[PDB]
Amino acid sequence: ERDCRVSSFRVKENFDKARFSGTWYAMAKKDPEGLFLQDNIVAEFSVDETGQMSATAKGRVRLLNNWDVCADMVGTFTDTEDPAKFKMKYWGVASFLQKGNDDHWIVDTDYDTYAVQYSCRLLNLDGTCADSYSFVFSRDPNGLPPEAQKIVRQRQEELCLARQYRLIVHNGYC
Ligand SMILES: CCCCCCCCCCCCCCCC(=O)O
Ligand SMILES: [Cl-]
Ligand SMILES: [Cl-]
Repeated sequence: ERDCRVSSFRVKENFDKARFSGTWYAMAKKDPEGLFLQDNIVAEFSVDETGQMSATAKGRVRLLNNWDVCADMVGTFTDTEDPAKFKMKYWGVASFLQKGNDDHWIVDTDYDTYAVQYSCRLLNLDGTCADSYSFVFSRDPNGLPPEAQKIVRQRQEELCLARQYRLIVHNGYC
């Protein structure tokens, strides 16, 4: 009976790009089809004077045949009418790395502790998402405090994803 229509999902009110800048460690991920970033995922968010948000990311990716590489990715965000919803153009510093353009929603954050991100790449005909991914980010690479963990779990459930996350390990591979 819970609403899993993407159009129903709440996102961060009055999202503040400047407060969001800096280092975010991925603690958990819900994978999309043909997943790219595997683990050791660390993102760096910036804003320029124009107010344009951008980011970089490091992480182990596993090209099939069991070949691991540390991908180095770049993203630039185009604003929409909702301050928490963006279009993210992304590519790798190496051109053979995956490129594309995904929706990028900041579903919730408190800026200094946790963030929950969401992207629906493709809708179902009933408004639910056919192909989604989601990152949970922490400022501390050792994980979230209990109060933040509990908030995040609630958001995960609201996105209809709470059963579908896996933990992201950080072991200095990159
Ligand atoms: C959304 C993650 C951090 C945002 C920074 C964007 C920098 C480019 C990272 C590309 C993410 C594309 C891969 C996401 C889906 C996946 O990993 O399977
Ligand atoms: Cl709990
Ligand atoms: Cl669960």
